Amino acid sequence: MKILSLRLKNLNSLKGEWKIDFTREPFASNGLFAITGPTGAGKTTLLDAICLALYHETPRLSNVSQSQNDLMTRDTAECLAEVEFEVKGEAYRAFWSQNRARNQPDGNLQVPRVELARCADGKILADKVKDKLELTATLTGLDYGRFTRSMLLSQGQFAAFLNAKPKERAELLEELTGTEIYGQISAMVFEQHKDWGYLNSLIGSKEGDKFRKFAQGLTLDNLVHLANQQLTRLHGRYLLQRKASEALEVEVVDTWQADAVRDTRTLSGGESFLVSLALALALSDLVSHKTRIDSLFLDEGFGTLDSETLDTALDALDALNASGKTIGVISHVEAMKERIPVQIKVKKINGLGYSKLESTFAVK
Amino acid sequence: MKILSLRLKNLNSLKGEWKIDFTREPFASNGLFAITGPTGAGKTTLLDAICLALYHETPRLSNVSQSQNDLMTRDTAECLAEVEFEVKGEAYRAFWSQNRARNQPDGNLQVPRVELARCADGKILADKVKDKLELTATLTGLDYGRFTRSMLLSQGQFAAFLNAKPKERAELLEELTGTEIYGQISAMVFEQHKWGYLNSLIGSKEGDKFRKFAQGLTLDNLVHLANQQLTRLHGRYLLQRKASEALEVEVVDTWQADAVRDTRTLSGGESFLVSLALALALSDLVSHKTRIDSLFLDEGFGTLDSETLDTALDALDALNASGKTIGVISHVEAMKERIPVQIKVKKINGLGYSKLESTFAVK
Amino acid sequence: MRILHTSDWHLGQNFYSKSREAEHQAFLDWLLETAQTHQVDAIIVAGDVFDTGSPPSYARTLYNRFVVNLQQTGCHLVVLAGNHDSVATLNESRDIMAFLNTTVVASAGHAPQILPRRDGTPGAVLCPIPFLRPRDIITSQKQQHLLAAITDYYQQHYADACKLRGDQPLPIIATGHLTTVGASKSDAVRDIYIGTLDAFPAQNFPPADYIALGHIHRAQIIGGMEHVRYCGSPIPLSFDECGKSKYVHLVTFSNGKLESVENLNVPVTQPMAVLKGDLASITAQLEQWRDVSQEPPVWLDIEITTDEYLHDIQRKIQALTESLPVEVLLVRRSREQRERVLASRETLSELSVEEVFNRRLALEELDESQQQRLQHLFTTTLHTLA
Amino acid sequence: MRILHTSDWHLGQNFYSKSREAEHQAFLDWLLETAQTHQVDAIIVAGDVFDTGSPPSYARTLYNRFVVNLQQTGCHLVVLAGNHDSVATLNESRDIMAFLNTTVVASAGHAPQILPRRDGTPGAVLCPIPFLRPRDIITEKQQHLLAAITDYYQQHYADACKLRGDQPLPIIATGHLTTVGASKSDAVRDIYIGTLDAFPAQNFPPADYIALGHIHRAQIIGGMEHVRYCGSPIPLSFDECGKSKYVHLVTFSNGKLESVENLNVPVTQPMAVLKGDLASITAQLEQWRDVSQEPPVWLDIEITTDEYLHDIQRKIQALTESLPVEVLLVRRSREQRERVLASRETLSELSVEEVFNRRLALEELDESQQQRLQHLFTTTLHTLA
Ligand SMILES: Nc1ncnc2c1ncn2[C@@H]1O[C@H](COP(=O)(O)OP(=O)(O)OP(O)(O)=S)[C@@H](O)[C@H]1O
Ligand SMILES: Nc1ncnc2c1ncn2[C@@H]1O[C@H](COP(=O)(O)OP(=O)(O)OP(O)(O)=S)[C@@H](O)[C@H]1O
Ligand SMILES: [Mg+2]
Ligand SMILES: [Mg+2]
Ligand SMILES: [Mn+2]
Ligand SMILES: [Mn+2]
Ligand SMILES: [Mn+2]
Ligand SMILES: [Mn+2]
Repeated sequence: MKILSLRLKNLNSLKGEWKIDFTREPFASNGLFAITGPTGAGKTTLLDAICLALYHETPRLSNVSQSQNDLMTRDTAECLAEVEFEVKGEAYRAFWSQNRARNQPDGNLQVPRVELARCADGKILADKVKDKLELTATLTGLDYGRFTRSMLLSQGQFAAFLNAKPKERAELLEELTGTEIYGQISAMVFEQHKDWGYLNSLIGSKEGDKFRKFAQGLTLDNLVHLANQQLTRLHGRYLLQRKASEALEVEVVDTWQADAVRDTRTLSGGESFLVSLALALALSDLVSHKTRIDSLFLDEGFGTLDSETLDTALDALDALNASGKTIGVISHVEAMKERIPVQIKVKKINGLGYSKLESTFAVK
Repeated sequence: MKILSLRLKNLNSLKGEWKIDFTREPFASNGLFAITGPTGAGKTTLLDAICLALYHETPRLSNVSQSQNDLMTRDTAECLAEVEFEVKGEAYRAFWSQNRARNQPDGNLQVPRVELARCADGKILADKVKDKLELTATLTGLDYGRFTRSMLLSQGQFAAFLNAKPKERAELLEELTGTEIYGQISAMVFEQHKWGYLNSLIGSKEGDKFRKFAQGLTLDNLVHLANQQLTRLHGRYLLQRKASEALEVEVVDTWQADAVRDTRTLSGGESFLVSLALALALSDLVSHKTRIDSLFLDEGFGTLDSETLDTALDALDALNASGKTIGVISHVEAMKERIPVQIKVKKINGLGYSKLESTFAVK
Repeated sequence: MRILHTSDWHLGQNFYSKSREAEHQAFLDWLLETAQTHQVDAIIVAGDVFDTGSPPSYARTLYNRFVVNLQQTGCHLVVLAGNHDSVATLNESRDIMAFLNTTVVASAGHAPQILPRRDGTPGAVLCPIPFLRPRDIITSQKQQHLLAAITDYYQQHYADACKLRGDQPLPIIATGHLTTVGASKSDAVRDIYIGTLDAFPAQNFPPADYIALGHIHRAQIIGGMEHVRYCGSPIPLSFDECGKSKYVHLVTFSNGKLESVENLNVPVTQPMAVLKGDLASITAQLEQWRDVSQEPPVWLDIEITTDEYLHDIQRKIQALTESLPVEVLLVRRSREQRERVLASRETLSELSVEEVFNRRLALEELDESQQQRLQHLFTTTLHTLA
Repeated sequence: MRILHTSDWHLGQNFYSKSREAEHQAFLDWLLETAQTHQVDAIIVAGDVFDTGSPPSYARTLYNRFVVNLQQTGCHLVVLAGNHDSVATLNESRDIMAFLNTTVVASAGHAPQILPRRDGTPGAVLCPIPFLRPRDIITEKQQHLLAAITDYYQQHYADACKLRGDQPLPIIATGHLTTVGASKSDAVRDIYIGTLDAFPAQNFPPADYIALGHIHRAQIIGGMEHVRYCGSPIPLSFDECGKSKYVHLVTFSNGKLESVENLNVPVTQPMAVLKGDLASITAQLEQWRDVSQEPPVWLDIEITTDEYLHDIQRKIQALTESLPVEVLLVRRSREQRERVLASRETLSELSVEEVFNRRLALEELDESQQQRLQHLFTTTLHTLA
């Protein structure tokens, strides 16, 4: 699961039709890039295009139906988002368009049309919102809930994976590593016991659960090790630690006190942003057989950090520039525009109300 | 509903006997103050001390009980929060506590030993969590779900009043103006009609329709006040009441030929500015029933860039000539010189604890 | 001695996502060569140098480049702090600007100093008064309070300058940055002192030889007295400010008294227009630029007084403005419309239940029978329940 | 001619919510009077002047006051840019410092310039090399960037050698990078974290002096006496003693290097690190039981043993009531936290038996139980494989 390109048209204050491509020359080299602009320029629109083209939804507007399309640009006839994404060497593309009636800037909102092609053999795979949604959920493995948990941390909700409930975290770790055989092995021991006395008690093997919980705990321990490797540069005070409970759950260790452990819902706003950024960057660097999270986009949390903490965290952000992953950060802060070389700049056009990107990304 | 003082003890990372009083010298003069410190210093702790002492809760921590007292400071045997608040001319003093087992830094948590009294009498109004909760819900008028959208906007949730569902907004407008007699009038017309001209115009079933009209009028006054505030902060948007039976506001975009769109399509910084304007208009509202005097912001100023933050901060100086005790919280370095009256929070040497001032310790 | 007087530069201002760097660069070049030619000894910027408190990089580039090119002339720049300028940013670089014949006064309470003339002679004495905050002049503490505070501050500093003048008749030039009673106010002017003292009477000013003021972006004389004078911005900082009345004031003193106040105008480098009325009036005014070759396009805005806004108006204005060298900035509706939209406090705690009933009848188009039959049916039934 | 060479000031550094303003003010006063006394002709700061990219107000106050008090001497300050220093802030005030006998360089690509001595005679030339960004110089990867830095240095030494003509002018070079065999500390952030690990000393061009600094402890690279570090003039991260803080007064002779005098910087605020168990902590606290020192020395208690679980900070504060010391930290030690890795690639290729092996490792297995339970597991995989 990686993002190759992104094509949108009249999605928000971005009028016209634009296309960015992460396999072109500015993005393939560095990997880490930024999206920089003033307040209200159109920065979150380029992530809502991804969420719209994949899951028919954006984190602000919960539906874009026949009724209530609050997305499309004022006095325009139509909109379309279209993403290209690669999973396991297969380069699919998704599509989402909607027209008003008779090309009028005010009319009846018609029915959206969707594609979800394969684009290698050029075949189509869906034509309805149900078929497209279940095919992408079984194709990438990421539902919309898990997408906002892992691959896209939206604005104001960076703590979706750190402060999750245990069942959502369990579903995400179950999707990263396919652990059906760990339940399958721990299914037959319920009958091979019915020595198998001590083994079926140690390896809890009733319906294929406790062994699978052990596999999830091991994946979480590897993830927490990677997270502390990332976190020792960003904020050196805390450390993640998979706590001892029957439900898999992490908590933070405050090294500045004795070693006193406490849960993640007691951190600050800026500290919680740093811990959640560390956890997301660990989840990017983790490798597995089932699904892989290569692309990663995150909205602004950097305003919550003050000056020196922002300097430390942004100096520690350059370690990914020597990688092949496409981490795409988004903020407006004046420190970020010089610390990061490869940028997407969003400019408002003269206070008319619309906006535009840099001139390469125009579809012409 | 006005916060007079606030006294806390060992709450999150403060570890002391701190007490601030908003009727002393540096606060009664200006009104608008700020709480300034570095990252992780303890700024939101003073802000959830009041919601702990009033509603036994916190925007982060849902339950604070004998099970899982997650806030009380490490290597500490006790914690207490206590707020003084006035309403309709008279004062009250809410109180909350906790102890460990045997005054030891580890042990079993106990019963929180909560109380609520009235000042100038010493009369203990309540002693249990249920009786104190219903007593403050009928005393101040507003419970926790309205407190975290009218009087205190927590960190990251500044849009609790702008982006609310219509029933919560309806409950808050029902609490600001008592529309009980507005229901009695058009309940009578449901029976006095046997004429239907009145029972079509203000024609209700159980008095609700006339109350809907009174709510629409109160909200239209509130939206007028909000646009008066908003014309300085961000001049692009305006608020207006929707043409619908449910009380919903939405934004007129003055730049794009006054095109009208809803509030859940604004930006992050723009949504902060509109919600700040609306919350400031809610303080300048006046009624015969539970007016909102104090106001505490938490964050949002990081979402504004520099050339918007300066305009918003220059528009914030308009309340130094007021009696409202609006207090703001941020860490942004542009704010430490704009605002003269400040509460500074310091970290003591990187031990992990913190302390704020010398004039605020009780001893 | 000949000084120059200017104010309200607003460097690094954001004007509807347009940078004013070219106009400020041309004006600073022009001011350099003009102050060299007319043999000026001190330039006085009386406030609002930078637009924000954290200006961009190119604004600080402009201001540093201007100060470093000033050294070849031998002048002596004086920079004050308006109501936009951050205090600490100027107070850091105060001591390092003092080594470049440049005095920067931002806080309140500087001792009045003595300007040199271009040959080192002690020419004039000035009272550096920046925009006074309402906290560094007032005690712990309304309108008369702040007015008397500013008044005795001015009287105190003028007294100290009169004492420092001594036997030798030298002009004392008071400075300032505030608004007065005869003020042609505008839109770029953020309103200072919004809670108290919305104006300042001109007769409270002490009798100095010249009083160089700021904060009003149009050249104006305050209360008839010539020696008290705004100088205004050197470029249009809004749309209501006309592009011709953009003056710098060359002030020539003589023998301790004021002699000449010459208003020399700044040449335009970026014209801007305002277009009001109906749509056909907009077309008629757009017919002006129908043929002229104009290399920097004229940033005009559209105000539409009628109700033609609600259609696809930006389509129409854009399709009109294809062929012209224009580059329209914005298409807003009207200020004068939004002046009249305030025909509506009057909260419902004051407003009686019959008045809420009266606001209900006003939304209907009921006649005098229904305004008396339905009213009398209502107005008795209040007491029959309550 | 005489230069003073110092580096790595880190002005406005935040050191566990303590400001180092008094120590920097004392050091800058001392450097002014030393530059007056020892008849120096230039001062060179090789990078890391400011700690952050948006330093506080008092840091810029300190730096401006130092530059303006330098004007009453006839000296000449040269300021480089480290890995901490923001580029555009230094580039804004580039030419307004040139009117104060002060030159700053932040970007890459300045032409090497001559220096005057205190009587206007051209004394030496220098090729100013700041911290080169990995986006600035370039257009496997490690030898690519290594060769890029190498040919950059060769190019600028070639241009400086061409600029010197046939005149007695020594070449001084600058730098802010890490090299092979470097006493790295914890204040030192890591540069080129994906590409390089160090820089070979033989890749430097030959010159009369090569003034570097990134590492905050004074040392010599290899054996080349003309190539020296200077390190910070104050302690920065508790790993540095209060004796190795030197400023190198370098004097030249007729076009070649003559002497590098290591005059030391006096201490104003001392530090102290305390390791071991609590009784050895008390025994190390014994050495302050009587002495009256007016600036309290900042402690860093580090516990090595398993006394971490007890109420440490109350006990340590109750100890440190009487003696006039001041505590900044109580921690489990780094040497404890060095070996807490004890590991781990992934579970992707990792077999279910190795998952089962990690299950058994938490148990109390015997050689029966590692062969009765293990044989039951290894069969039941291949009853289903
Ligand atoms: N239908 C629409 N047509 C045109 N513009 C719209 C429409 N809906 C919203 N907008 C505006 O589009 C702008 C872009 O908002 P965003 O892209 O979310 O802001 P942003 O880029 O995230 O900047 P931040 O997050 O505040 S720093 C907002 O100012 C909206 O008011
Ligand atoms: N029971 C506790 N024991 C020790 N430390 C605690 C406890 N509860 C909270 N803290 C710490 O107290 C610190 C202060 O947290 P907050 O006050 O919520 O953050 P803050 O002041 O809002 O910082 P901001 O919002 O980023 S400016 C955090 O770093 C917490 O880890
Ligand atoms: Mg956004
Ligand atoms: Mg907070
Ligand atoms: Mn002005
Ligand atoms: Mn002004
Ligand atoms: Mn360094
Ligand atoms: Mn360095």
